[PDB]
Amino acid sequence: MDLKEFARSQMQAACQYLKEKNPKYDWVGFYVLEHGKLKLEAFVGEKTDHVEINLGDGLCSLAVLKNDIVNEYDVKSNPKYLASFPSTQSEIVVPVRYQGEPIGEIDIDSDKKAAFSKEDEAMLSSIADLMAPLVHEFFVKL
Amino acid sequence: MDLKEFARSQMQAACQYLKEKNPKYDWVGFYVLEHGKLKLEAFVGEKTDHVEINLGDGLCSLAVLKNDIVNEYDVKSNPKYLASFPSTQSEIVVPVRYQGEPIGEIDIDSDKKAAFSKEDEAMLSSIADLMAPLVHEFFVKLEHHHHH
Ligand SMILES: C[S@@](=O)CC[C@H](N)C(=O)O
Repeated sequence: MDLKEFARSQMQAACQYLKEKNPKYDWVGFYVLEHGKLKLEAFVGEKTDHVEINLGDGLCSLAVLKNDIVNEYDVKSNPKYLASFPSTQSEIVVPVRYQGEPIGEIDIDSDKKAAFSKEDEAMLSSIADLMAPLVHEFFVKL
Repeated sequence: MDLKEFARSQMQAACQYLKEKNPKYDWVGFYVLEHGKLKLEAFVGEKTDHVEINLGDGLCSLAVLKNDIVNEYDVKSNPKYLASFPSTQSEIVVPVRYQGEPIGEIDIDSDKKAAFSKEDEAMLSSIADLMAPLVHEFFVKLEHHHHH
């Protein structure tokens, strides 16, 4: 076995759990920072064209640059960003940290408007902390 | 908790990976310290009778009491310990630590003798460390009236 593949299977199980337990969560994935770029390493839902994201691009980049939650309750009334899927109406990006710094993120899309409450935020923050040591196996610094 | 149930599914997925990816690993479980006793919170394999374990003489206790890996190469030929399964010939218990202190463990049985090498030990220590926050969601400190 391998610690990277072990971490992948945990991150995959977490995506699966979050999707199955929350009716409104339509797509769930973990992006990790590798050589300055965000790379998708685990997900559940339909396939995304955006497997690698250069920074500056979107809610995904923004969560890492501000080092905080970005919760967009109406993706489609926000003329400064496009989701990856046409059905998506809200999206939340939660940072995963190592020694206080973002190394990755959990990214979730809902087909419903304003899907993510402040209670979702607190829970997802808690999950990000709990998964951090796992997600870190994928981090490759600049 | 929603988080406890999330943690339990992570631990469960970890036991499944451990058992599927390692041919000698026949039973995998996470025991967690809850009010000063070990409680099995996730496992893959055959049912065990040892769901709650008082701090005692077994390998499961030893890892927590010594705070170190306990690796029995030959269970049947150790007349001081009994396994949970008659097929077991080797067993390793790896402490799960949170802030330097043991809060639980990973217990693995093999039907083969001397199943657990130094490589296994080191990989399982790493695994235990990566899983610790999650196992910690089940951790509960023993608190008696006289403590405060
Ligand atoms: C795969 S999709 O959830 C990633 C792109 C993200 N919507 C963004 O706004 O950055």
